[PDB]
Amino acid sequence: DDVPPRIARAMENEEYWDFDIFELEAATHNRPLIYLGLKMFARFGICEFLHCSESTLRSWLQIIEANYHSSNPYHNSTHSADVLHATAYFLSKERIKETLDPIDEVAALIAATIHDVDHPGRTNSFLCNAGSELAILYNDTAVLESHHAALAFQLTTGDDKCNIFKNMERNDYRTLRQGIIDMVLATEMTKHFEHVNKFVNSINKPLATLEENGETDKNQEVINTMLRTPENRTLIKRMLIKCADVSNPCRPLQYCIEWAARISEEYFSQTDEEKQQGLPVVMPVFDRNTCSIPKSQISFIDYFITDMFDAWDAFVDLPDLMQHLDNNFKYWKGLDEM
Ligand SMILES: C[C@@H](c1cc(OCC(F)F)ccn1)n1cnc2c(N)nc(Cl)nc21
Ligand SMILES: [Mg+2]
Ligand SMILES: [Zn+2]
Repeated sequence: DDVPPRIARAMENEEYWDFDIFELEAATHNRPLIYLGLKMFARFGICEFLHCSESTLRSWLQIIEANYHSSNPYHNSTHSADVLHATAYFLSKERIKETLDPIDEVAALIAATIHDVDHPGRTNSFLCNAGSELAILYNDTAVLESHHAALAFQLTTGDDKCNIFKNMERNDYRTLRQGIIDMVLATEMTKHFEHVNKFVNSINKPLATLEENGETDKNQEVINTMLRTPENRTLIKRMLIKCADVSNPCRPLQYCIEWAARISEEYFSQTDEEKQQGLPVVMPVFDRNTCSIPKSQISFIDYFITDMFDAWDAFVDLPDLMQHLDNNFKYWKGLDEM
């Protein structure tokens, strides 16, 4: 409502995939998550669902955004706004709209918003090796992933001005809470192929068998019955949050390159401190004095992204992302020049 001009225009084409998140970031002065959050939450009707006022939502968006680190190149409020944008975009897709229910839409949007809150610009392994208080607290197991959700619920429920969950039913909140916790914990690296295997085997292969057999009215209910089961809806939520979290290789070229530099700069900054303090180098290839970012991005896309978005694309149909993925992959190849 009370929105300045440049920032209002910066959120013009926000249903579209080609959306300039950095123009929002620049216009908003490192506060894009509250501005993009209010519009997305209003579009998805989330406070109507949660029974909150706008004032509670504004206070909730500011306090969690405040706890994102400006110092971090990549892991800041603009990343989680970018992930919020990707999440909302996937929810808008026809497959996801008719598969998932209204409570999942709210879980995903909240989960995305908080998914890297108070990220220290460092990996879990670093925090275990460096002897961090979170590694002791979370027992070297999902250290950041547990911390993000835990802090996010510490900040939300601990103050009445921030508590967006206060006017809900107790049983509905527990269902929504478990949905958020599951999707925030689903973002960890170590369980990548665990979650991707499940998605191809549980959803795509059975769905391919159904389309292979035919496409009758009765067969359509069996496809709906299979996917809409609570077990498979969780599997889709995990694949959605994971794809949103690493959607930057599938962006318009200018955004892809910016995102690649930011995360590259983080990993170099960690590598400097690993060398400096006298720690074991968990990420040796990501050094500022030896890493080819164009080669690393090719390897990143090959090892994780391509198979993941292949499964996710088959399900949702994301031609623009795949068309952008191929274009960026060819650009990163093109920087050989000798
Ligand atoms: C956050 C970080 C990341 C993502 C990972 O993804 C593997 C799986 F989740 F897809 C694994 C480890 N770290 N990450 C996000 N975007 C990234 C990108 N373009 N390149 C790299 Cl080298 N790491 C990225
Ligand atoms: Mg994370
Ligand atoms: Zn993340």
